[PDB]
Amino acid sequence: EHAVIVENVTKKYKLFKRTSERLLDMILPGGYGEDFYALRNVSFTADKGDVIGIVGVNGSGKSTLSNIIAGILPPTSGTIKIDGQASLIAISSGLNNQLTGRENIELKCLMLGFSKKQIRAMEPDIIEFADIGKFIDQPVKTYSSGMKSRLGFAISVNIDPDVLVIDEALSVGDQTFADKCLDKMNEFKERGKTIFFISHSIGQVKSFCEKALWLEYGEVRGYGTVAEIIPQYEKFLKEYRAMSDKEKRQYKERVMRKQQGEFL
Amino acid sequence: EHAVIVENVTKKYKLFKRTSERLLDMILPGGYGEDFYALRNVSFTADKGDVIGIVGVNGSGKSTLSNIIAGILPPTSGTIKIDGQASLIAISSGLNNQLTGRENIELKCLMLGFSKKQIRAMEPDIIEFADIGKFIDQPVKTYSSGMKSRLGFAISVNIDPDVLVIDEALSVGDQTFADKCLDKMNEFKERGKTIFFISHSIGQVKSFCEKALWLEYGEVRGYGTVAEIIPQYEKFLKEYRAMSDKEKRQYKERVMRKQQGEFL
Amino acid sequence: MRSAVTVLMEHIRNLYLIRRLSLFELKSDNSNQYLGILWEIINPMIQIAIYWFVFGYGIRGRHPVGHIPFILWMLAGMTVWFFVNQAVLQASKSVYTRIRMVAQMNFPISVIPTYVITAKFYQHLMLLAVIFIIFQFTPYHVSVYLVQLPYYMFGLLALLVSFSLITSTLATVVRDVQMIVQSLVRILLYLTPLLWDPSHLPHLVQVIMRLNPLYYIVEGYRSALLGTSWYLVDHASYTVYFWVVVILFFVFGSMVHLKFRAHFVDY
Amino acid sequence: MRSAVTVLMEHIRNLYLIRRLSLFELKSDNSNQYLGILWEIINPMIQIAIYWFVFGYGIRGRHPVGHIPFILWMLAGMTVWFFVNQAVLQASKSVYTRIRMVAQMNFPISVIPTYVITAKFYQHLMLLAVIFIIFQFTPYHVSVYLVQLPYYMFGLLALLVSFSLITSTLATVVRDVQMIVQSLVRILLYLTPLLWDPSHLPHLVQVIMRLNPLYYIVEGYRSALLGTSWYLVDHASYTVYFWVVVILFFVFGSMVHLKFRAHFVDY
Repeated sequence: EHAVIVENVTKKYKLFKRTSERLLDMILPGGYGEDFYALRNVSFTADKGDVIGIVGVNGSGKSTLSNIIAGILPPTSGTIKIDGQASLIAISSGLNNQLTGRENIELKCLMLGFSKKQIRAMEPDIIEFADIGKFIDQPVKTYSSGMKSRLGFAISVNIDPDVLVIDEALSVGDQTFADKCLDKMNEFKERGKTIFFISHSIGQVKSFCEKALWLEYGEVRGYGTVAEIIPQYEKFLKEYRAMSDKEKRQYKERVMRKQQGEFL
Repeated sequence: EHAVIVENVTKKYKLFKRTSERLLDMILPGGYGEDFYALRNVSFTADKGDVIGIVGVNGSGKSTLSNIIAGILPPTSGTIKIDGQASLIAISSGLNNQLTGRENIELKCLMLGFSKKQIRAMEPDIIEFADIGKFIDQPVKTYSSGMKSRLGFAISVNIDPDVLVIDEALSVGDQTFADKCLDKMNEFKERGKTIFFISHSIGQVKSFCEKALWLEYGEVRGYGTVAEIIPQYEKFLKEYRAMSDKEKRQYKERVMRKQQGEFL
Repeated sequence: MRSAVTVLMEHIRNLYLIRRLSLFELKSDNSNQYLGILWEIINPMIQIAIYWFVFGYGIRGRHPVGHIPFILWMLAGMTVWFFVNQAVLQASKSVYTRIRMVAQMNFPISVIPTYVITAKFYQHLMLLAVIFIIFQFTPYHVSVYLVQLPYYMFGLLALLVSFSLITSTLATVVRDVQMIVQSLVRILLYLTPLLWDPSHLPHLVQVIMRLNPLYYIVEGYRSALLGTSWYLVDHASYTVYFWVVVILFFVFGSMVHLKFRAHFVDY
Repeated sequence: MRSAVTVLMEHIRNLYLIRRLSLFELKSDNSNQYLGILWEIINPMIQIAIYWFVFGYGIRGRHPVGHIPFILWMLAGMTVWFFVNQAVLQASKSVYTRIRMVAQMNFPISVIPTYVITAKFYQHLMLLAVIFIIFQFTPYHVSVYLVQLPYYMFGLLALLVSFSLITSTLATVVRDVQMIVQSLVRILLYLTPLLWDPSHLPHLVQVIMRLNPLYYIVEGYRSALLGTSWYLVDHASYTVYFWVVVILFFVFGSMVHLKFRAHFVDY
C-alpha cells in the first residue's frame, strides 16, 4: 500500500585512510576512522505509481538508493516496507564464463527461482529472442562483448516481480535489437507495475518516465513529476557547465559548501 | 607509410561442440571439431588518414579486427605492418580493486611504460582531471560504477601513441564530464594521428569520423568516406527492421545465405 | 530456541536446486579448462604412494595385527582425507567470492556452501569407485556380506554440510578463520590417525583422541574390510557422541547464520 | 643460438618496474583484506611445530652428530620450503589469470612471473628476519664470523626466477603441468631431506639424491650455524653442478618462451 514506506533513510560506509580494520585497535572493538555519510534523511512515497526516474551526478552513487529498495543492503537508520520486490536487473552478472548457452539459462533461471517444468516452458522463447543460433552450444568465453549483453538481457527479463529497478542501460543490445528491447519494456509500462529507472540520458528519461526524483549527495533536492524538475535540473547543469563562476573560485567553494553539506 | 599494410586477413577460432581439446584424440595431435571463420580476406589501406569508423552488427564481433591492428592477436593468414602502434584503450581494465587512487595511477602508468620521473610530472594533472578529491586516498572497491570509469579514462589517455583504437564509448564519464572528455579527444583529431573508432551510435560517428568501413560477418561490404555508406548502412537497417519480408520466411533464409557466406 | 528449522526447510525446498547446479562447478573446474580430464584420481594416486613410501618404510614390519593390514590399511583410510583437505577449504571461501553475483538474485544463501561440498562428493564416486578394483585382489573377493557403509558415508555429508556454516558465515565477517582453517585442516592429518596405529598409548590419551569426530568415520571405512556387521554396539558409548556433535554444530551454525544473514554485503 | 640475451635485457630495462609493482600484490593480498596482518609468520610457526611434534618424536635421541642439532637443525632448513610451496604454485598460475589485463598494455610479459616471486621474497625478510631472535639463544650468540649467506640467498632467487618460465609459459599452452607441479611441489619435501639425516645409506643412492639442486641451498642455510667459512671447496665437485642447472633452465626457459610469446591469447 502506497508502494514504499521510505522514511528518513541514512546510510554510511566510513572512511579508512590506512589499511583495514584493527589497524590500530585493542580488545575494545572501536576503531579510529573518519566518518562519511552517503544518504541523509530520505523519505518519499510512490502511491502505486507507474515509474520514477532518478537523475543527478554520480558523485552521489545513485545505486545505493536503488538496491536499498531492492532489499539487499541494510540501511543504518530508517524503515522501508514494500512487497515481494525484485532483485533489480541481473544484466551481465551471474553468467559463468565456462558454460554454454543452454547451461547458463539453467543457471540464472534457477538463481532467480523457477521450477523444473517452468524452465522447459520458458526455454525455446529465449533462444528465439536472443538470435545467436549456432553459438548457443558454445561457452560464453567465445562470445563477443555484444552477445553476452544480448544473452544476459534475455534471461533476466521474464521475472514477473512486483517492483522493478533498472540500471543505466534500458536497451543494451545492438541496433535492430533495441527495437525488440524497448517493445519488451513497454509491457511493464502496460502492466502497470512500479519501475525505478536510473540514467544520465535526459532524452530517454523524458520519453519513458512519469515521476522523477533528483538526488544530490544524499539530499533529495525536489521531487515532482517531470515537467519542472528536469528543466530545473537542466538549469543546474547549464549553470554548472558554462563557467559556474570560475570552477576554482566557486566550485572548489561549492564542494566545500557541500562538504559542509555532510553535516549541519 | 600508408599507415596499414592490411592484406587478405583471415582469422578462425573453431567450434568445439563438446568439452575441451583431446576430447577424443590420440597421440596424433589432430582434433575433430567444426570449422568456423571470423574474418575472411580483408585488405585495405589507411594512407595516413585521420579517422576511420567501424559499424555493422556485433554478430561480426568487430573487436577482432580492432585488436589485430593493435597487434595482440595473431592472424591466421595475412600480414599487417604499421608502426609503433597503441595498445588500444585501457578503459576499466587493469585497475586492481584493492589499491587506492594514488596507487592505481602508478599501476597503469607503469603498465603502459613511463619512467619514474615521468609519473611525477604526469601526476597532479590526473587528479585535477578526475575530480574525485577526497576519494583519491581510498581503494577502488569503495567507488561507484561511474567513478571507476571516471578514473580509468584519466590515466589511459596520456599515451602519445601512433595509432589509436577506441571501443564503443568515446565519452564514458558523466554529464558535465563528457564535455571535458570530447574536448580531450579533439586533441588527437587536431594532432592528426590515426584513430579507429567503433560504435553503434550513428549520430556520434557522423559527428566524429571522416572515413568509415562497414563489416558484415568478416566480409568488408564497401568502404568509402561517410557520405554514401552510412545512409546505405541505414538503408540496410530500415530494410531489415521494417519487416525484412517475414523474419522467419526470409531472415532465417538470410542467415542461411550468410552461413553459406562462411564459404564458397 | 529453534531457528535451525528455518535453515533445514530451505534445503527441502531446493533439493533439485542443490543437485542441478552441483555438477556445474564440477563441469566448470574439472572440465572445460584443459586437455584429458579427471586428474582427481590421477593426482591422489600419485599423492598416496608418496605417503606410503616414507611411512611404510618405518613400519616395514609392525603392521596392524590382522593378517591383511598394510597399504591395505592405509588407502582404505585415505579416501576420507581427500574429501577434507580440498573440501573444507573451498567450502569456506565459497562466500568470499560470488556474493556480488548471488545477492542480486532471490534464493536462500544458506544453500550456497552446501552444493560445492556435494560437488566434491562426486570425487568419492570416482575415487572410492576405483578402490574396489584394487579390493578385488584381496584374499576376500569383495566381502559382499559386509560392505554396508551408506550410513558411514552419510556421516561425511552430515558433518561437512554442518561444519561449513561456522566456517562460511563467520568466514565473511572476519576473513581470518580462513587463515585458521588453512592450518586447522593441516593439523587434522596427525591429530587423527590416518597413518599409524594409536595403540602405543594407555587408555587416557588414546581414548582422549577420538573426541575428534573424524576418527569415527575412518573406523567406518577401515571396517569396509573387517566383517563387523554390527559396528554400533561395540562402540555405542561414543557413536551417540558423533550424532550429538553434528547436531551441536548444526544448531550453532544456524544461530550464527541468521544473526548475520542480511549483513554480509560490505565484506 | 642465444635468444636468452633478449629475455635478460628486459629485466635490466625494468628493474624499477620489477620492484615498484612487486610489493603491490604484497599490499593486495597480505593487507587490505582482513584484520591484524602478517599471518605469514603466525601461520608457518604453527605449521613448523606440527612437523616437529611427529618427527622429533621418532628422533627423540639420534639427532645429527653435532652437539646442537635438534629443532635447531630443522627450522634452519624449513625457511627454504616456505618459499617453495607457495611460490612455485602461484608463480605458475600467474599467467593463467591476468593476461586479459596485461596483453592490452605494452610491456614485456617475461617479467610477469618474476615479480610475484619477489613479492614472495619479502616473506623471508620477515620470517628469516625472525630466526635470529631465536638464534640469539644458541650457545653462540650470533656467530658473526660466519653468517655469510647472500650468495646462498641469491641461489633461491636465481633458481626460482629461472624455473618459473618452464612452468609459466608452458603452463598456459596445456593447463596440465599446473596439476603436475601441484604434486611435484609435494614430492619435494621428501625427495630432499628437510626432515631426516640422509646418512642411512651408502654412497650411491645417497650421492644420487643431491641431483635435486634444492638440497644444495638447504646445505647453505644449515651452514648458517656451522662455521665452514669456505663452503665451496669441500663440495666444489657439484656446486658447479648447481650453476649449470640454473643456466640450463634459463636457456631452455627462454627458448620455450619466445617460440610461444605471441600466441597465448586463446588460452
